[PDB]
Amino acid sequence: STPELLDLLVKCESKIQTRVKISLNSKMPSRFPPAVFYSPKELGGLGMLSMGHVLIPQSDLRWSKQTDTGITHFRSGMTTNGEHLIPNLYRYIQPW
Amino acid sequence: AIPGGPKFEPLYKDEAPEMEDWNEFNDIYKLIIRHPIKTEYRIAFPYLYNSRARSVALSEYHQPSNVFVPPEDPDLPAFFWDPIINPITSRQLTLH
Amino acid sequence: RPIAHMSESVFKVAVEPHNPSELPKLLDGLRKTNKSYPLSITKVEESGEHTIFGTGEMYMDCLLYDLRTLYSEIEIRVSDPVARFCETAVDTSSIKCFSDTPNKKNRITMVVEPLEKGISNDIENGKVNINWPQKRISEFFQKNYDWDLLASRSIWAFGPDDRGTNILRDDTLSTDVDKNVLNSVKEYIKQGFQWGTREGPLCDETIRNVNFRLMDVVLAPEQIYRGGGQIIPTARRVCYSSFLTASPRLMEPVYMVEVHAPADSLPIIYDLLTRRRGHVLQDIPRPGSPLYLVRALIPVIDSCGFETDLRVHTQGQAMCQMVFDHWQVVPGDPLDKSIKPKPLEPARGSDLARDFLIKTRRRKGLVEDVSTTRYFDQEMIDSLKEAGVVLSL
Amino acid sequence: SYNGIGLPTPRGSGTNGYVMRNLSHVKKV
Amino acid sequence: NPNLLFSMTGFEVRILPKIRQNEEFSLKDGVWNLTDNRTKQRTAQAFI
Amino acid sequence: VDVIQALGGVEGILEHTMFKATGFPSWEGLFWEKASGFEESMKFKKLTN
Amino acid sequence: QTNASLVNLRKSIYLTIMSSVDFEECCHKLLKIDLPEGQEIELCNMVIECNSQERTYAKFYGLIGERFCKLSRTWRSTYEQCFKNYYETIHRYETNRLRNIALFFANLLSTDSIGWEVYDCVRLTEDDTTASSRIFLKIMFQEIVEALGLKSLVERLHDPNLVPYLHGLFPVDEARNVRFSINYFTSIGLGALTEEMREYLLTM
Repeated sequence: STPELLDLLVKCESKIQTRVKISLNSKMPSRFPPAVFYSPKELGGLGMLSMGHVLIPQSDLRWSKQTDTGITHFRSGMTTNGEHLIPNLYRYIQPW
Repeated sequence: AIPGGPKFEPLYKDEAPEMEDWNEFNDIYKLIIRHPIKTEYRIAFPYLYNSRARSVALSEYHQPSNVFVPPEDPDLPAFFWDPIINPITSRQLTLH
Repeated sequence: RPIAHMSESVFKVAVEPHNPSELPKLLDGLRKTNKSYPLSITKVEESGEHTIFGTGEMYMDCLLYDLRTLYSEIEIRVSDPVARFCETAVDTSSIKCFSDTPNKKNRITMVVEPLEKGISNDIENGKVNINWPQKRISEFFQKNYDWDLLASRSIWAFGPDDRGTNILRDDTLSTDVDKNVLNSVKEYIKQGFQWGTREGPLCDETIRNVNFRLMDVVLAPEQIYRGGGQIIPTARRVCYSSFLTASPRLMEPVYMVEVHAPADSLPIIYDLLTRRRGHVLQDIPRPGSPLYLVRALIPVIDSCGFETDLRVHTQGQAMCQMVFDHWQVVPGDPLDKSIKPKPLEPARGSDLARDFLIKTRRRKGLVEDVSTTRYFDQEMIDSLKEAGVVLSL
Repeated sequence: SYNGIGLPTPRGSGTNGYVMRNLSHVKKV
Repeated sequence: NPNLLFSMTGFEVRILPKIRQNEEFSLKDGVWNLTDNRTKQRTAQAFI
Repeated sequence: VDVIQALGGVEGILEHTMFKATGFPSWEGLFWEKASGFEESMKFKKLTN
Repeated sequence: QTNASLVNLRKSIYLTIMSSVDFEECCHKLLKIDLPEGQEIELCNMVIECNSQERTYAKFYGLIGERFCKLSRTWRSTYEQCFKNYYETIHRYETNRLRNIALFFANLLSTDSIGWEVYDCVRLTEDDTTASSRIFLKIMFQEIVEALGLKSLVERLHDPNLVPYLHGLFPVDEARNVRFSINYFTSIGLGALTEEMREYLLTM
């Protein structure tokens, strides 16, 4: 329910990936498909859990601060080159 | 940003809540909602549809519409009544 | 003679300084603006905010450009544009309405009704003038509206001021010995009527298309007790009470667009017009030109950015020009507590009037309660209970 | 950056912007 | 004012009783439905 | 299992890696060795930076 | 080749659901998935199956179903048919999956999302009911009572005024079925609504 934490999650996961990209002296996105980061450990990947791969809801900013308006738009989160649906981590955790 | 045009940097980042107050001016309490104020209005009439209007630029309002259509086939004379033009019949008039 | 302009303002915008520390320069800026633009009407409300009235959105755009850059080089916070309303009455007064002078002896009663269709326009265009011999006005009214003799001769004044669309009439049953007394009190009941009809009771606004036909005036003692200032507030209050009892409504200004678009741009214009509470009067090909002419009406309140939408959706063609045309009644009923609009969505008919009234009252800072009992005395409230229509008021 | 929707600039976030319509919004005497 | 606000541990909680709602919102996954043991029915919503 | 399916299956994942060059017949039997033993030899010795 | 196309479409729907945070986003992504014109039943069926397969009922799936059936009319008819189908095939689901499905349909009904026409498919007679169906009904009705308050429920049941007529829930006066209905509806905890039929036994 916190829209600030979602964008923070996107930012921090992206910079965690950027650390690995920098360590190989190249942060080109073509060189690092999501199979490099998110494939399980036994397959040779990093086994990273993912949550920055989701759409962040948006509503008009004029009335967002003064009322709770309906979600009218979606801003993309971390982009996956091509058609890939990396599972969310929250969907495997039951709500409180 | 008009959805077909370029996107730049803000050029004015001073929008923090230093006043910490809503100024009871733009509140929903005393405003008639008829149609949303799109950004096309804020670009067409920059000095009316938005406050904080600094560094904006004004554009030519209108130009006389051009009514020249190039000839399809040279065999026709240059001066010729184009059928697209409506005929001049205005027997709806009360003259002297 | 003061200039008779070709249009009204009917386009309101509220402004204030970005930081109140620079309020005086804005005031001087507004003064200079009022000097330079003839239809600009700078006003100050009870809330302290300043409103400006201009002919249209381009007018207000240029006005605010000059205010920011030319006159007062400060930065201002401009509110969203809003139309200029008016109040009227659609049905005859339910009950007779009377008021008492502060001396509590002179009693004056009034009743009201809507005018006929032609009278508004005929007054506005100059088919009448109050500075006319009464025979001409009487005969004009008789022939053009089948009006009767004494009523035609009883026209006292037009309100507010000349060219106003209200008629002060008097039907005092004749048989009144105090003709000199009546003509003494008339000269300062005129002023009270002008004051009352200029500043409406429904909202701080002018009144249109209403005749205040005087019913009965009683005053026994000599002329010493007849003070003009003692009786003007009574006339204003009785006018207010009669108008409220007449089941008032709200009138809004409507433009009259004139779009020159090619044939293939016609459906889009229709959609915009149907979307913005407007309808097409006339759509014909333009003779001698490959364009098409569309003439239509559209309320001012719903005409915000119509031209921009029209020129954007039409790939640059279909230029339009909006001229103020006339006043139309808002479909809803202004005084209806049964309707509770949700404060995010626009009103959707039969509730436009209440929304407009409450929002305008909040903007002007007037109290939302609208005490009807404030404008008539307690005996009048008892009479309303007897009549059985006191639930609304 | 358009009708009140979007972020001022994609730089500084892990995204590219690219707002989309909801496509599931419920428009009601 | 109709809603209680408080912050326990790391959570910000806002409790809005059904009496003072007069508004229809989607019961998100992040909205807790509070019941009443006297009437065995939901009486307020807590926004987390 | 869901993130294996999402990436295109085990075969789809391994087409990115160098599994084929190893010449191994099938993926099922294989396993990784965490430390090369040489690393385990030098995990206590004092070494330059 | 419809077996492979259907399996691929099902896999895509499952991945789309599992890669979503809130129900609005999941609905938007599901609407982006193109699908054949007559297999709209498949999306609803897999939404319900995914709801069932999880450990504890999360309001995510109830909100997804409610939003789809409020988006259009075809989705509402699809969901009513889904309930009709799932009722007859409820004996083959374990207790947890049965509970999840009951919560899903109870959240759908409690918000007037599918309409109570579905109750014409129920019937409380031993010839066509089992223990699993009984528990399914109890869970639905307990959730609905909790959500609505048992106040509005008796109006909603007492005034059908449409094609719902509760001819199985409120059995047509015949045989021992009225006794079954009354003692089950007082065992579940409802009690009050059955008082209207409590007088029928006196009548006959």
